[PDB]
Amino acid sequence: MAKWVCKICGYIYDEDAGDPDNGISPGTKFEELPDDWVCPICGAPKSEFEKLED
Repeated sequence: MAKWVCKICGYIYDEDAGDPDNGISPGTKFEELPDDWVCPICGAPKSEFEKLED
């Protein structure tokens, strides 16, 4: 699945891994994350992520 980078800190949201410690099971697409989900490292909102693809 896709990877998304936080433009603030460099954390990678990997859809294959999810974010289970913050309530997100593996295989959750970025677009399916709750509107209130934030970067687990720096707290950046979803707006600050960019998908890693051309």
